[PDB]
Amino acid sequence: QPISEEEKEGLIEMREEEKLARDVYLTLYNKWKLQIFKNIAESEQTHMDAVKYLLEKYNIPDPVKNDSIGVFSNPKFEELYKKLVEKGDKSEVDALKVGATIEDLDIADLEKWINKTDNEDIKFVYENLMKGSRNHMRAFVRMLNNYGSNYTPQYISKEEYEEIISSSTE
Amino acid sequence: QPISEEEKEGLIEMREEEKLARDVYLTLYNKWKLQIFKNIAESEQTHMDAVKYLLEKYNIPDPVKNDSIGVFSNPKFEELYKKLVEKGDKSEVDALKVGATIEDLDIADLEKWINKTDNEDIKFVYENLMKGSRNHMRAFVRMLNNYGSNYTPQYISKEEYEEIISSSTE
Ligand SMILES: [Zn+2]
Ligand SMILES: [Zn+2]
Ligand SMILES: [Zn+2]
Ligand SMILES: [Zn+2]
Repeated sequence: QPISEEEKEGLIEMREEEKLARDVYLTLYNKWKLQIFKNIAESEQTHMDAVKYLLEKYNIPDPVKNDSIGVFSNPKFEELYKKLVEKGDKSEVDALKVGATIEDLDIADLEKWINKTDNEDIKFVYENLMKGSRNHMRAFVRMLNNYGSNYTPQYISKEEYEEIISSSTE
Repeated sequence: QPISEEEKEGLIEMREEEKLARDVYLTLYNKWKLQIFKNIAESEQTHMDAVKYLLEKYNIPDPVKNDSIGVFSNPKFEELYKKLVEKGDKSEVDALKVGATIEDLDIADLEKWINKTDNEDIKFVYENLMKGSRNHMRAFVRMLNNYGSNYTPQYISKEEYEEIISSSTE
């Protein structure tokens, strides 16, 4: 029941991964003004706060030294932020696909970390986060459907992607 | 008294230059929490709005399609935003020097554009903006002085820099 360095590394990654979702969705909201990005950004702020509560619980240094949109300590996220906002700027459909894409990445990463921890505190937050992301994914894809488009998964398997989109809400 | 294409190009540049100041100062405020960046960011929002009123007056397409921090249509500003936030992240003194630096650039550019226009509407906004920037410059440099530092001008001349800092407020 003490936390391991590995479990700390997971929380540090997820704290900024939820920020990546929040910041890309804010940025795309300011561009396209589709309410889904505003709504889900707020949910990502909730998710960020959930990770932060665990960071504080274990007195782990918060990787978010600057809450400004686009700012990250781990450059994998700074890179993804730049990549994804450039793709999302092209059209409403490209922005919705970027939404699905971030949810796809986040679900895959949440599974990765869930599987490395036996910690009831941590597992619980991750499960809740994953339930959230599956709902975000369903929301983005349904919106892509309204535009006569769809989504091809990149990080999660085809099979898990189909199980997410063929079900209702959690 | 009609506006020229050249005068339009000036307003389009300044609209995003004031955004550059605003966004860098927001970003540095979120990092360092020095009240000067919050205070002056608000002034830059006022300046942004002043340019926007002229853009609307002449129905010039606003270059700001996305108000999110860090987002620019003219890449000279996207580049300066990245350069300057990286420099400002290093220390409080480096952030204050970045403040002075943006004010320096903005004053030089405002002089450039002021000198290309006979338009009373435009000249007036630019003069007001310049009075603002000179006040921001004095505020940043005084803060650098509190940290035992100072500022070397990059864009304006030494002589105009000395005339700004040796005077009181406008
Ligand atoms: Zn999330
Ligand atoms: Zn999400
Ligand atoms: Zn200004
Ligand atoms: Zn200024």
